[PDB]
Amino acid sequence: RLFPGAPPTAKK
Amino acid sequence: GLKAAQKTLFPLRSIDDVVRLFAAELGREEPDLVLLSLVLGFVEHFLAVNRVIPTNVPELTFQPSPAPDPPGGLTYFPVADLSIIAALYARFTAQIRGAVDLSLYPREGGVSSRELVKKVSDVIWNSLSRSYFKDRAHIQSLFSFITGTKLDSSGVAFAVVGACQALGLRDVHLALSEDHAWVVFGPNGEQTAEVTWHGKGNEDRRGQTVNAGVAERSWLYLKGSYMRCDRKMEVAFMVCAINPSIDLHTDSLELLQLQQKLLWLLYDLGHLERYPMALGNLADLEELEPTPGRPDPLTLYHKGIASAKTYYRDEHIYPYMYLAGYHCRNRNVREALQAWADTATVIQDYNYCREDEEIYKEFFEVANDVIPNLLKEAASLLEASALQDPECFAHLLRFYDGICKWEEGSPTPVLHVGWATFLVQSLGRFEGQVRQKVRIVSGTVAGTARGPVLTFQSEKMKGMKELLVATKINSSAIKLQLTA
Repeated sequence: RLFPGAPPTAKK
Repeated sequence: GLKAAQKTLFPLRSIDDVVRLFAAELGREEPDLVLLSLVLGFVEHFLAVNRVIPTNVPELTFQPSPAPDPPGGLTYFPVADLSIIAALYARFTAQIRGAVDLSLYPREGGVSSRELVKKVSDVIWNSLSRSYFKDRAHIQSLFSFITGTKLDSSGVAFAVVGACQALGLRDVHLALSEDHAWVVFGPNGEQTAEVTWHGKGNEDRRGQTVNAGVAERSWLYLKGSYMRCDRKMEVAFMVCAINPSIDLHTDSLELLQLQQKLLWLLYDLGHLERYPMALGNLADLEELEPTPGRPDPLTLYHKGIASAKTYYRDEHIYPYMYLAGYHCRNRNVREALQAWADTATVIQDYNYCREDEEIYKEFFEVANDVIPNLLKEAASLLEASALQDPECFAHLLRFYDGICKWEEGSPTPVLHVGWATFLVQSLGRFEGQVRQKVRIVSGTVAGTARGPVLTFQSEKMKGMKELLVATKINSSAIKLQLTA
């Protein structure tokens, strides 16, 4: 996830 | 060039040296976005991209310093000479002032024309490599733009704003939704323009206004509730755009500290106030390596959520996913399901469309993979609890409720048979005993005069509130109910 400040994907 | 007050802070030989430059610059009226990005891109470059230290450059040096923990060691830091940074600052400044003639454009009393804004847009646009994958790390900074000529989606819009600052324009600011970026300008800042592509396929929407996306109620433009940045928030963005990641599994310890310290710096000066994502970013950072004396991640996630409610009509989604993710990690089942339910509650007032792909995928992984793998896990602890709590089963329906309400009035269908199988399997994970202590009331008395309760907002979910709370789960009927 490259958008600055976006959270990690919840999955693996 | 650089003012002398900027120059004297060089050179930077450590992380702390960098934090100083950022405090100093944040105290100015016009923080130098170009200067700051170049420093960030320079330090990210030698700490994430090329960790191998050059041997025939008498200009570039590295600063030895005591190892962080027991492991090792000497950590080396890329010293940012003034001459290196000044040369990059200079080349960027040249490029822009060269390509545009402020004479052809009369600034109407501190007002930048729209033709001027498109122009600066093109200058950046036409300056970048035709030959690269736009989906990788370490192409966000102006260092990347000036050195390799590569910029990722959001980085272009930041470049366009830094370029306007280089031309002394001061009304052109960074507009920021949760998965897209563009530009705002005019008097009182109600003019907008696309300046970059978005998503996998490069559909250039540039030159266009943003009104269309606000109108379609798509999550990309946040129903007109996106962030309009000031200079100080644009610095926060940069700090978020820092990418500590060296490999898929490996991260730069100094790039994590740097982003952490820089975020605290910002927090204290009240600059994260209106930036929910920066708050959550900072929260995640604290969970990994908490600095002693500071608040808890959990505190911070809630500040983020608070910020979204206050300043953006509680119309954002990430501040919850930040929270949900946290609980999901510390195996806090109930708080996970709640926070995910809150997320869906925000989404229900949006329409789904082609370019909302980033968030669709997130609800899909949560619904189809992350919740099932998480229930299945607890199905195995009480067999040797939350699977025995109607609040969690209610949290869950509220979740599928928000998603059904999302789908409503949307061009493309959200649900399909693939979602159904895991709804069926998740319900089945709960006892009829438990599913029945939840009452789905419509609303007894509207207003006020002078187990747990759940009320649906979507037609689908209320159309079948009986099959959900039954004892045999009619797999076949519940599936037919999620389609129309």
